[PDB]
Amino acid sequence: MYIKQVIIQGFRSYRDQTIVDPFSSKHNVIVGRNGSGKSNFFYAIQFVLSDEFSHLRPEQRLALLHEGTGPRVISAFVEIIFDNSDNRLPIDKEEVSLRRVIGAKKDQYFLDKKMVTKNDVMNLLESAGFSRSNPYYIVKQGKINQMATAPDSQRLKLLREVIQLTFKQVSKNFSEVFQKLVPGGKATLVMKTGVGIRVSFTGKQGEMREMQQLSGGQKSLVALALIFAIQKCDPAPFYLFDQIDQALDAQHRKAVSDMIMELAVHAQFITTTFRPELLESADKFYGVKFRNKVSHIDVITAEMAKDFVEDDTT
Amino acid sequence: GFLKLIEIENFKSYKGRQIIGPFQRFTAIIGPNGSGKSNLMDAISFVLGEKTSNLRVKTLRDLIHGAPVGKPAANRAFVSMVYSEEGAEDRTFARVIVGGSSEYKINNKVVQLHEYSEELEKLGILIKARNFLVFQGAVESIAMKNPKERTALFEEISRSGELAQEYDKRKKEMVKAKRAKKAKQAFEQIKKERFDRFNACFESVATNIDEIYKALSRNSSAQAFLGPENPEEPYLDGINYNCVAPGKRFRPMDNLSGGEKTVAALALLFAIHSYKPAPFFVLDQIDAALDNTNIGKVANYIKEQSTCNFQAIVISLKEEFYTKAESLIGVYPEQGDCVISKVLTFDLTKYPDAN
Amino acid sequence: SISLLELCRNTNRKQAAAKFYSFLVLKKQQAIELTQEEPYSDIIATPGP
Ligand SMILES: Nc1ncnc2c1ncn2[C@@H]1O[C@H](COP(=O)(O)OP(=O)(O)OP(=O)(O)O)[C@@H](O)[C@H]1O
Ligand SMILES: Nc1ncnc2c1ncn2[C@@H]1O[C@H](COP(=O)(O)OP(=O)(O)OP(=O)(O)O)[C@@H](O)[C@H]1O
Ligand SMILES: [Mg+2]
Ligand SMILES: [Mg+2]
Repeated sequence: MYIKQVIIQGFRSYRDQTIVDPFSSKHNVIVGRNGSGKSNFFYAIQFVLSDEFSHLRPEQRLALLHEGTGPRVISAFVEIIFDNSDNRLPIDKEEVSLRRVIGAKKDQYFLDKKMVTKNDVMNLLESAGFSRSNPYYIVKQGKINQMATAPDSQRLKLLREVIQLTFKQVSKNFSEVFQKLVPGGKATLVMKTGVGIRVSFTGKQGEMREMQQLSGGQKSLVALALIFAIQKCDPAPFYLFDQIDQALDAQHRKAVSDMIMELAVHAQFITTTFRPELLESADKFYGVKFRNKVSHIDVITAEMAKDFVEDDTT
Repeated sequence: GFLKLIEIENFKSYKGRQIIGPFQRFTAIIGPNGSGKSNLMDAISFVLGEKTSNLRVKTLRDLIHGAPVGKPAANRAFVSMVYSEEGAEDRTFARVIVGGSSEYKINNKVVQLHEYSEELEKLGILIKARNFLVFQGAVESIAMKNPKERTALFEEISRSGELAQEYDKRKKEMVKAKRAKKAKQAFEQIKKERFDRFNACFESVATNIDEIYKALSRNSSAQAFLGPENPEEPYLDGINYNCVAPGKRFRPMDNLSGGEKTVAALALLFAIHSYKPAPFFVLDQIDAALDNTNIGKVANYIKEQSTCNFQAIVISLKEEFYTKAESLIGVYPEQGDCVISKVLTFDLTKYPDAN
Repeated sequence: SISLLELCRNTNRKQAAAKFYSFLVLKKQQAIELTQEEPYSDIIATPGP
């Protein structure tokens, strides 16, 4: 609901202390270089609020600790403290401390600075709007193009979770947000068992079609349009957009940046982009470096990020 | 070898008598979303006779221009390419779709699929190698194939699959072992033939990929090791693929950073070119997880190896990457009854170098 | 009505490619329509509806 602070200690790229200046209120873009630790930061953010990291064999979990300097780090520390100012969380604490501590065998939680088991967190996160069942609103790197072409069963399940009456107006919200993104588009949800997505763009007359046949860039637009429609109908905690616009053109990048600015007021949208188009719609930027096999996190001013991503820095 | 021109009529999202412009040693294609940019790559892969289900189409009936809208434009559609080498042997390949099926043409003559594939493989370009056609999502997928089928990839590129179907049963007719001895020395011949063919591909690609990736990253620390499991019979199980990044030690490939991982793919994509070099490589937004500080090295490698060894055409969006390309043909859409798409072609080598 | 190369005379590869890409992408919104006949030739800029 409000990503305020993040602390990382030897998770996957930041061996030593990496205390960060607390996040912005609306939007956050994390620019950086290749092999630096942007995704590992996003994976850390969703490491405490997404189930599908700790469900696997202790092999990817074992390699999930920083071993680049030799011996494995005893404590892989990731912490994000929330802000229940709007009383959305069941706990009525203005600054809720939430974190997961993982080591060689440890996988436990600390809540407001006390030890606790994994079993206590699903209820509080689901009551806070966190959808741990599916990787919704936490879109991974390069996955924004699979939500659009997903079969109608998955979309029906998504809308069911988000029940029988909170879909008619979701269709209208999707229509309005999609015409906002694409001036000529006329996509619309259709309810048959399954839900179809009659997508269109630049034709406006009879070009209604089926989702699979769309282009590889229109799919990202459709997927983020559905995400934003679900946001507008029912608020969600926040959004992690790791290279959300690596596939779509700059023309939509400006068209998604301005409208995410128009949407950033209600909820926080932590993102990551290498194109300067999306970073004009934030307040507190970021910069992730990779030196001497120990990455670092440091806030950078707007002109610094603009210079970093405007031209080659080789 | 390099393509000269492709004629497309009534194919996916394409209408009119338009013809694709000339191709050069390193020509890039750029444009907006929904403009049918991969549709050029779709045609280039279609004239090779695919399985017609990875082009976002079904049962090969909706490939017609604007077919999946309820009002198909027509029923007659075709895609044709030309090919040539040093000698001006302007061969021509073509495919036509009619009714619920398709026909194949070579130099404007109906040719069966057997002879079509036979003529294709004569240039070193295979029918199901899958080794130079990469899609939007394949770039991060071509770096992390399941090794169980990367072994199949190396086996089929090595011109060795034609005996695989007669390989395995040999083993099951050794277990029954007078006749047994002469069966025993009548078994290892195919074993060692497939063995040294697979190696002739394997150690060649492995000993060239390290230098390729070093040239790609221009760093001595970075390297790529390609080793099988059960080296005595390397072509049975998966072909383990690993790479050591400039800033990272030996680590599993599947958890590599998206920046280097694609580079690894490119290295591998530019390593299997060592054995049976394919005539041309098409890249469909390899610039997915690549930064401006790393697309430069890949672009420089493509420039130095695109006028000496092979040819490459790239789909890209990042301004830096397609700047280096000699030509910058583009694709743009247009309103109409359907979503019209057509190609606009310019040149850059006439213009002065970037300052 | 407005040509391309004569305004692209004194420019490097980077800026020329950038402005060509801009010219090609601005047509997606039917702002300016372009017609080509020879594969490597200039096209005048005629604004669309
Ligand atoms: N079966 C079809 N028949 C006709 N037109 C189609 C068909 N399927 C899609 N189209 C149209 O053509 C486009 C397909 O474009 P394509 O898949 O080649 O993407 P692209 O231009 O490479 O995009 P990007 O690289 O931005 O993702 C769709 O946006 C649609 O307008
Ligand atoms: N389990 C791990 N332990 C330690 N370091 C790792 C681990 N997995 C990946 N790394 C390294 O962490 C660094 C950061 O990679 P990261 O995950 O941030 O990349 P990405 O965000 O996908 O890609 P890019 O930053 O190039 O766009 C890389 O050098 C990578 O090799
Ligand atoms: Mg595409
Ligand atoms: Mg990344």
